Amino acid sequence: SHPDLNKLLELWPHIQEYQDLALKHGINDIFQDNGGKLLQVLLITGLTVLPGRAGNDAVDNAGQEYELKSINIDLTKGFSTHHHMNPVIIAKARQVPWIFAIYRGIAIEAIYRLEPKDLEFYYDKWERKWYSDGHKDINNPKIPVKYVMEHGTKIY
Amino acid sequence: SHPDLNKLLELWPHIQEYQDLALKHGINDIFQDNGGKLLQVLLITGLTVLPGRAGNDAVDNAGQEYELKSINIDLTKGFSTHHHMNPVIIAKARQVPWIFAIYRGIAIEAIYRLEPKDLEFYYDKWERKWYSDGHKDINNPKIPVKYVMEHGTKIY
DNA sequence: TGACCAGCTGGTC
DNA sequence: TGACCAGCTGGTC
Repeated sequence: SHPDLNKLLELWPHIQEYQDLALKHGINDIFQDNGGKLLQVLLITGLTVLPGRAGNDAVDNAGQEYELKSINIDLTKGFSTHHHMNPVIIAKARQVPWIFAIYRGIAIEAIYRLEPKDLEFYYDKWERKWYSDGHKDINNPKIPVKYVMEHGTKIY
Repeated sequence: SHPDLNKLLELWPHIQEYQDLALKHGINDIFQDNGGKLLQVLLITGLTVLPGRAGNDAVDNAGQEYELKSINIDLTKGFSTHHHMNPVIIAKARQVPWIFAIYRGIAIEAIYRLEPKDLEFYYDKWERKWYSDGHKDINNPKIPVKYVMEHGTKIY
């Protein structure tokens, strides 16, 4: 074993407390799919993830659905979307507003909200390309951070 | 904001410490790709991650490469592999041994090691199907936890 | 930019 | 079991 293991065990009970808090709010694993980050976004905005959901999508008090995305700006400048983008995937996205959280490693920096109308620009681009390519799935096209900051409404 | 934000605020400094420890050992984000669990496996085994690596791969003091996988036994009983399994991916996997970490939530239970010879049973099953099926990719075929326990060497 | 490449897993009958 | 059904992202130019 490595020497740092002693530090790990010392921090552990606190990490378990975090996992417990996450469980209390519908998140089963803080170590996958940005789980530990999703929790922070939910408590700041007041949104909720329901049991039986399909991924990182949430609802507010009035029942409105939202798609949540996170980026680490210390590494990249474009938000990931789907590793197999096509019209069926886009169809799931079209009607709901998106919530974009910006992170500096682990420190939350800002949160933006974009409406479907502010995103049609990209849906049209991807759809237009999918056809041209002979119906080839697009491997993870990106949405630029600058675009989000310029067209969206800052809520944090 | 939810009243529980206050508790998150209390736990935060400890969470940042854990991310700092992970960063020192080559892990950029503890909340994705099982990063926070991977750190634990590395500290127990003494393995290290290679800068500019491809996935959760590590090496020992002699330069031997390993493939590391993790599973949450409370939720599921089959280890994930690759979302688009094919002969190209199988070629990579064939040369190295695999380390399998078993977890009950975030509590580590055991770690087993399988050699290329021990996995060949599955490699042939997959490769045959790919050739038979008309060269179509297999969507995340699983390796049962029972198989790992019965053909593996317990390391922890 | 955008366009090309790549990684980590849970759930079901 | 096997064979399906799905999710979350980073990285280079």
